[PDB]
Amino acid sequence: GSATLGRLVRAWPRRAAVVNKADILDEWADYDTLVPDYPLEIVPFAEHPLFLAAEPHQRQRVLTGMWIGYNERVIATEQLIAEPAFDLVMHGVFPGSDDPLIRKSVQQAIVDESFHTYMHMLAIDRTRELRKIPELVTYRRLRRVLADMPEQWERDIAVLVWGAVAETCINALLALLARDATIQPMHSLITTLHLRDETAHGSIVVEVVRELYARMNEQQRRALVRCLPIALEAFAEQDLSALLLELNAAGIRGAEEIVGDLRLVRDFSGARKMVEQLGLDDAVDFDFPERPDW
Amino acid sequence: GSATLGRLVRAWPRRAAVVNKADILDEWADYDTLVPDYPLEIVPFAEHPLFLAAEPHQRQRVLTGMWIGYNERVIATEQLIAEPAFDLVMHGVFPGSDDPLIRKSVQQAIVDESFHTYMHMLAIDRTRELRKIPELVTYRRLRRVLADMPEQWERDIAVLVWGAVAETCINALLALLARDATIQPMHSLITTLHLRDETAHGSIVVEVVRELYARMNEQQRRALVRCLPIALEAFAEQDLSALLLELNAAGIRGAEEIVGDLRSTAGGTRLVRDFSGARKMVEQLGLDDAVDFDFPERPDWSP
Repeated sequence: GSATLGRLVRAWPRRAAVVNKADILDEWADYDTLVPDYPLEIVPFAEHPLFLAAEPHQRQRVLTGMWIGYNERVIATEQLIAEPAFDLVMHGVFPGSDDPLIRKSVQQAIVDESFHTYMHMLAIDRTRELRKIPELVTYRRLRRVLADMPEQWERDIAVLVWGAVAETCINALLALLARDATIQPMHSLITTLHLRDETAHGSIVVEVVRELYARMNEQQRRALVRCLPIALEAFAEQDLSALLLELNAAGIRGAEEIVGDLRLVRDFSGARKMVEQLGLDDAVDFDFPERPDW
Repeated sequence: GSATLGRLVRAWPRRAAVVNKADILDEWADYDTLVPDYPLEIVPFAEHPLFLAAEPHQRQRVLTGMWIGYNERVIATEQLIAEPAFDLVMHGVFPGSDDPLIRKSVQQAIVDESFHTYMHMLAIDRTRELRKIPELVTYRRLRRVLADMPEQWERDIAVLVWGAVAETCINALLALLARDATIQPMHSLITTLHLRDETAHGSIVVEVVRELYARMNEQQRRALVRCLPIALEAFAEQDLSALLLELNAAGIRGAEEIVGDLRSTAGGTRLVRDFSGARKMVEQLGLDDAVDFDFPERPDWSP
């Protein structure tokens, strides 16, 4: 059995956010309204003259809004992309998925994603309380690939690939929020805890997908190589529709102009590994972006 | 919001099996092969002449297969029935289900179910390795009901009710294996942890279903009322097809004759699910008299 999987399975009790910070709720103890919810320098339009010309409380509303919006996207991703890929691995629908080490490592990740959703949901609800307060462009794609596949087995591949990519391509905001010493300490803790788990999830996915693919027959093998670039591009795309809603919700005049001038890349390093591990360096038409410093 | 739910949600970090025994894998460290996987005391047909006429290793094969089959059904019930009901609540498909407290309680329970599936899966795999080793009837009944409902809103109700019955009506094997000192210590530990979690889940389901039912439109209310007896009877039904297969695997002659009513141990201990919690749920809904179901007597072993 995979020695990486083995190591990650034995290490899970010491590493996992769920085991070690289940009492995340408590972190809103000695609360300070005086710290912002989101870092200014990570906001795409932070420097726009129509933004900077908004009133202090308007800007602060936008930052709060985007902290919230980020948690909503995280939850959507786990529930709609990531978990379902893990679930399919656990339903035993792919050859080679009965292996006990795959079952252990993947089900631990399922526990992790459930707790991630809890952490982020708590963060939304606590923020909305203390601050007195749109479909993902990755899920919409997915729903449209599936709608044109008449056989279950092919939908299985698409779900699997979409989840694998989601789990190996780290959101810049996750790593940026984790290390930010200027925002609410519980915002950077939640994101740090999530990043710690997500690191192991990337290694896990690379192993599992390597094993399933080796054991996929041909309709499943060629299905997968087709799907990957469609999935990777979907996580590469940029829709600023969410930015527009946050701007309008804060009543920022010229919201459309700001977004218009706009017209944070994921760390595709894990998906690159996964491609090399599957031996597909030359077979997938995608231009892997330069690795970030985070 | 509900005081009871407030306290369950604050208790979850102290109480949850996932936080108490994440290192459950390590529990197989000084495994003793001589110690049985399942308690003979608890086997409905333990004293059948044909079960006694078998050889001792054949009876041990049956005991191990019964432990495995138990874990397999737990996993199926969680994956196919309990989680999908919790998942619907978290998707906001019911009026009033966007309550932060409801959301907190149900997402905590979802973390729990995911860990329960982990432990039971671990038990199967470790057992199958160390011993060198069909459709749930309740899910079959569910599928039939759903296949004949035209509208999503009504299938949502049905999924919700079936999930609530599963989570309020404690499996007898869960409670009896939990307290059993004669079997592998990891087996009684896993079921003790799951039992601790499940007791809280029953209380949570009662609060949540009451808050949801209160907010449902009239046809949703009517749908839930129709569904309850269907679910209660599905779960009051034990299937013997699995047992039958174990006996045959062990090579025991006259399997069909051996497996009788599975509703009692030979000593008289009740093996039907503890319907206590679903009775409380029906009361909280004000439905004691609108639901046509004869609840069995509460068993001594009830949580």
